[PDB]
Amino acid sequence: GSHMDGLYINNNIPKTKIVLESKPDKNIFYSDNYQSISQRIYDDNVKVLNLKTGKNEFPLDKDIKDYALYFILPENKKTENWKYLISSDSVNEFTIKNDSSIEKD
Amino acid sequence: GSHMDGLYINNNIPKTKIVLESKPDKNIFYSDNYQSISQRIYDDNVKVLNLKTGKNEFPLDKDIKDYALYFILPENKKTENWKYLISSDSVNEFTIKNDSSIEKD
Ligand SMILES: [Br-]
Ligand SMILES: [Br-]
Ligand SMILES: [Br-]
Ligand SMILES: [Br-]
Ligand SMILES: [Br-]
Ligand SMILES: [Br-]
Ligand SMILES: [Br-]
Ligand SMILES: [Br-]
Ligand SMILES: [Br-]
Ligand SMILES: [Br-]
Repeated sequence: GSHMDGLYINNNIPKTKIVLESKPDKNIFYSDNYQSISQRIYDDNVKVLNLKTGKNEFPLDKDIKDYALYFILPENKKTENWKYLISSDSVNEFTIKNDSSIEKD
Repeated sequence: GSHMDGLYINNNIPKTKIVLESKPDKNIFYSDNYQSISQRIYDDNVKVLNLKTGKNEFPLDKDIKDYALYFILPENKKTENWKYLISSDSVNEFTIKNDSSIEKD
């Protein structure tokens, strides 16, 4: 693809959300679950975003190198590969398939 | 003012957020606190939004009559008049003053 640095997500599953956290603490990231993240939602470096089905793009800040991206599938359901550390200096492309599995491309 | 139906918020306090919930249960609204709301953030009818300082507008859905609007001041601080039931069929105008008090106009 010809996308430039950024966050791009193709989504098949209605009602999915993402949580995006700038400057994550990596130790918290590795332990995090849906509940622990929810307790940070008021923090200035955290956003909760709806995904549309289809194509989505979300803005990253080039002055922030590192982000944590958490995929929140609906109905409190889990998939294996649901959390990622990503860079504003890379092209980050994801797909959520019909079976709720998540691929980073 | 000449605004049309909608949600309009003037904000003096950096890092304030709002939670907007379509079709609220009014009994939950009256008991809610910052923590109880955080536990609903993945629900399809809930959004957490950053406020900028200055003027803000957020979209309501005319097909949804009722919303709950919660103001989340930073540093886990409380102000008295922080939660509102609002209609998509009204002009809803709010100001967050420098002293963190909130006025509906
Ligand atoms: Br959203
Ligand atoms: Br769509
Ligand atoms: Br798609
Ligand atoms: Br799993
Ligand atoms: Br997966
Ligand atoms: Br936001
Ligand atoms: Br501003
Ligand atoms: Br203002
Ligand atoms: Br109070
Ligand atoms: Br107040």
